[PDB]
Amino acid sequence: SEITLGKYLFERLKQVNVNTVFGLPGDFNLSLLDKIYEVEGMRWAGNANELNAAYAADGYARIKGMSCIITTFGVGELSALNGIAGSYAEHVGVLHVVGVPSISSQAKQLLLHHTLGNGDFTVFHRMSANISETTAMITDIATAPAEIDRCIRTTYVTQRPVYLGLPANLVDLNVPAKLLQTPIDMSLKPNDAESEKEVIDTILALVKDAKNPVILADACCSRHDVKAETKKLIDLTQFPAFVTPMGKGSIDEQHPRYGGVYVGTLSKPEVKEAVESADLILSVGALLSDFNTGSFSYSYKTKNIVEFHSDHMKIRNATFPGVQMKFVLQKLLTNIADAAKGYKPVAVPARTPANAAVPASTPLKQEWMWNQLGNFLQEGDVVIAETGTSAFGINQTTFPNNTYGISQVLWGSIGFTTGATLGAAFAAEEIDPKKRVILFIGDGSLQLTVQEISTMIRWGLKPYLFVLNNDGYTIQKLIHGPKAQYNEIQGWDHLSLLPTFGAKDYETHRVATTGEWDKLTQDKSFNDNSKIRMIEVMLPVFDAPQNLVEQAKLTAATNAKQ
Amino acid sequence: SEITLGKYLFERLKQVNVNTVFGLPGDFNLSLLDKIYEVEGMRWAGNANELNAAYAADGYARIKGMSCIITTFGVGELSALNGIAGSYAEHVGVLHVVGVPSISSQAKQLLLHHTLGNGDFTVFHRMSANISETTAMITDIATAPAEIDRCIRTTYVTQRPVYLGLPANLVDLNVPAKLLQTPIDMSLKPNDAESEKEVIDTILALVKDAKNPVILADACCSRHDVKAETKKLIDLTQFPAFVTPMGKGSIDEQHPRYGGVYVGTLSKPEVKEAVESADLILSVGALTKNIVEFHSDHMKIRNATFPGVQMKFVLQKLLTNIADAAKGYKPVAVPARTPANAAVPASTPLKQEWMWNQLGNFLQEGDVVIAETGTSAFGINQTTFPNNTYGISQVLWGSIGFTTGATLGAAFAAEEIDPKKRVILFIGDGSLQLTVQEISTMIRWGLKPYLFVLNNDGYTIQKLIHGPKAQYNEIQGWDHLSLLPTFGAKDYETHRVATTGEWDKLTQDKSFNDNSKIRMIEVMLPVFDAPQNLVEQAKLTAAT
Ligand SMILES: Cc1ncc(C[n+]2csc(CCOP(=O)(O)OP(=O)(O)O)c2C)c(N)n1
Ligand SMILES: Cc1ncc(C[n+]2csc(CCOP(=O)(O)OP(=O)(O)O)c2C)c(N)n1
Ligand SMILES: [Mg+2]
Ligand SMILES: [Mg+2]
Repeated sequence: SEITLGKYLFERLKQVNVNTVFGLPGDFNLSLLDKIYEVEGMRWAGNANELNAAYAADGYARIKGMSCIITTFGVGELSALNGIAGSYAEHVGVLHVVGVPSISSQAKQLLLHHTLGNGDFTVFHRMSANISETTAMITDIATAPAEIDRCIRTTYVTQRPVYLGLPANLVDLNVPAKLLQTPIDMSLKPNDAESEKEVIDTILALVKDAKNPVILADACCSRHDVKAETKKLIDLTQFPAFVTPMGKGSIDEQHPRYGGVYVGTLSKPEVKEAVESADLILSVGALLSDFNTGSFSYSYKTKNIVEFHSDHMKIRNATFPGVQMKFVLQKLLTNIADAAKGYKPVAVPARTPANAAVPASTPLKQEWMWNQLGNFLQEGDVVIAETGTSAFGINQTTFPNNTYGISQVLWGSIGFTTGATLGAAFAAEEIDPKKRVILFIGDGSLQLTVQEISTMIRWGLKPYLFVLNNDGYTIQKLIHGPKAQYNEIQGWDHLSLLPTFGAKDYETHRVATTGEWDKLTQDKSFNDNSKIRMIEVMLPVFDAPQNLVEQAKLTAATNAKQ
Repeated sequence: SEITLGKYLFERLKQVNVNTVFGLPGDFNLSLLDKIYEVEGMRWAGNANELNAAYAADGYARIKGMSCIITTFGVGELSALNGIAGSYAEHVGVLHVVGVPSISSQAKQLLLHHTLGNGDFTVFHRMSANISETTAMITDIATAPAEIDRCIRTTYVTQRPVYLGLPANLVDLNVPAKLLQTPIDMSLKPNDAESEKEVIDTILALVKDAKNPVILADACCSRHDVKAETKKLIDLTQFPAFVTPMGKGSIDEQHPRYGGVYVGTLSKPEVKEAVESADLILSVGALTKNIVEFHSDHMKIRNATFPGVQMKFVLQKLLTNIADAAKGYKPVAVPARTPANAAVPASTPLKQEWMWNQLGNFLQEGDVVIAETGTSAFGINQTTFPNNTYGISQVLWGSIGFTTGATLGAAFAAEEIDPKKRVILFIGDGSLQLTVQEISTMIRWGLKPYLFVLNNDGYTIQKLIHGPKAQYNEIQGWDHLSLLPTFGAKDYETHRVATTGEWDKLTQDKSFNDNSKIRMIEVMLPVFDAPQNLVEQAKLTAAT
């Protein structure tokens, strides 16, 4: 009938489909961590640092729904903040639990370790409040379970980080276990009825009038999961459907009505024209960041833009604050086919043609590779692309249906992906051990977070780690300073990283030509996720996707502008 | 004549003896970084991540006097914060410059990369203000030079981090070059004369009356440049002189009146007794109730505080007179140095107690000795240093992984000061994992530290306290000696030592003692092995 507060936390996490917990142990969280071992089906990742753990919790949340990272007071929590901030910016539900000193220790304002030496125990909490949806610092066992519940609810429903400070003295206190028999209620507060009705009615009327509507899926389509509603929207309507870089994967790219990746002026010409000639745009989850949009270059010819958002709706210039798109989309699906009844299906832009056959010795180039990559991918894959040439190139790759893309286009923290790949791999394993996790990471980016490969090995996770060796920071060389020393890096022996971190079941490969690329990626053995692999991909220093070359110039200009 | 604001920054850093700049590039700081190459004597480290860069800036400042790290808006600065916080906590003067979006980008609230997507360009600055002595976010070219000068002065004189945000557009605007011909004032303002004189008088009188006085040197002894003064204090008075763990290195341990390391109940029995039995204590730079506290920004004598009265100047003037006041003192015996290790067979497996005692044999004057949080930080308290040894042990903040970066920053600083100075790191296997990539940057710059890695298969210091077999205290086992070539080292040595004979043979070797190349030494130790001082506090945490 009773359970410790620490175990209560993990039982609640299990109820919200969290089975792996990220972070590192320290002075104020050890008794809490003990409780993981008491909950069947819960495991502790054992991360190699707190920043990487936060990146990993983000990757896990994207795939599983939410995540939890646990750190220790001061030294642990502050190391995580860049990971937390990226989860805030990108709308990823990560619960950050911090083990803190006992309530009396704080009251005595002792000169404890891991403090600023001034007796202020609130400072780190105050720092994190800036990048959290909400926070809690537990002080009272009587309200503790409700507060844990509140934090978990908020993390899941808002898909933003939440900070939960747990004093070490409270984790071993028993609370009634019966509390766990009432689930945390994840349902959304229903919309204002009148506002929602007006929104739905006017969208149906615009649909009835439109001769060339299009659907554009963006980040919040995925992050505030309306992927199922959006797929139904595409099917019931037959409208051409496009995706943004940040939303890529949110809609199935083998659907007959999929039209390609829209990136404003940086789109493939046919895609730009197909989208911008629309007489109605159904925009699901827009997040109009510089890199997502070719520096704010959208040029819709219609004023008829319907923006669906998690917390509001916009129709043309009219804003409907608080009207949540989930309920709007669900209700629209009931009548939308009828509204679309006039519609004569418009051709979608054709897929990029396959690469022409070339001699096997042809040196690898980016444009060739991103086009060729679609041959290797399979349904169910998680495909992760690091900020750098990889993030820009992957926009050119055609995904199989049911591909989960991760590209951190807004926050853009290089090194994120090594951690995200660990998190995505734990989550993928839990869902279906057949699902592959495929990473494209730059040589520069890998250096910032390389040690998290260690944690992949420790758990026998089997991602494909494609490392793009172009001898330094190519994306930056295109922005400014093509030969500047700050854009160069120490040259690593990438293929020795796995054995250096103690891998015992692995493969390494190197590819530098089109023949080598095709032979490796077509090999049946290589296509089974039987073990962790690293593939070093040798590419020219200044070679980059064409869209990045232009993006770089636009970005340099924006920064130098007086 | 005119110079860019960016080049102005690096000219000033040069003038205040900051010659290596840490951090990583990003679009918002690239134009700034170009300016490094325009200033002879300035270099860019090219760090492998920002947290490590901040750790390195901390090591550099400890040895050189102050440091500078440059990061990019949002993603870079937030990565650095645990480093910055440790520097705030331990009073290390690190200037954190962040390249931020242009003034026009901020005004128009452009939804740019590295923002939270909400148009708020103030948030990261506000976060850093919590762990900074002062901040500046530059908005006006006209007052930008004065603000840079203010930030640099404050970093050095307060020995705390300072945050300077530089919009990308402003770094390329021109300022009057003549400004550089007037130095930044980097000196402490003189003390209030009457207050300072009261303090000096009172101290002498307490000295005269004390039967069992001691000197105790703590963190701010070395950080605020009073090592020289303290040394003279020991000589003139001949009082027993002790250091704290954070102060270790700030008193030369070969002095006849040096009595050891005061670590409370974890001190050598004689040491604990000798300090705790004092009737007067001359406490230098702290970080019976008859205590004189010397601090960088104030003095305290028993219950009386003297705000603003700075120790640097009190100590100088005291020395002019101090000899007379202590002649009634009859030199009491200081605790004896720990006996050398007895001879044992060369095959004797290594244990920490033996190792920290033996380590003194290897160390030489001028060495920088860095010890990581974990068994290493406890063990080094047991090692006797040669004269002129600089210790780094982050006892207050205690962030594992700190030392890999600190070692990089210390090695750059030590190179600039004297190429013959060696940098010696003792880091645990666990801690190395958090910051391992910074070895890459050591190799890039041909730096030659000695990297001793304590392989005891996991987090021993935690295992001793809680969960001796808990999975969270275990780590993935790395091949440590492969790290150097994995990071592209060409000129290096690797060694493994598991016995006393192997330890002696290596560390006594003439070629090994020459800092001619980067070296890694993997030290094989038992899982539950630790120094006696840590075993003791394990029993204190026990006995419940
Ligand atoms: C944490 C962090 N620090 C710095 C940056 C700035 N930055 C953007 S791209 C980049 C280099 C990426 O290099 P690489 O991974 O080699 O990709 P490439 O373009 O060469 O494929 C850097 C340092 C960043 N985005 N995040
Ligand atoms: C950034 C950070 N995370 C976690 C901790 C908690 N912590 C203190 S000691 C320690 C273990 C250190 O292990 P190791 O470096 O192997 O030293 P050993 O005691 O084994 O010699 C940990 C995880 C910390 N102090 N700082
Ligand atoms: Mg690269
Ligand atoms: Mg260890």
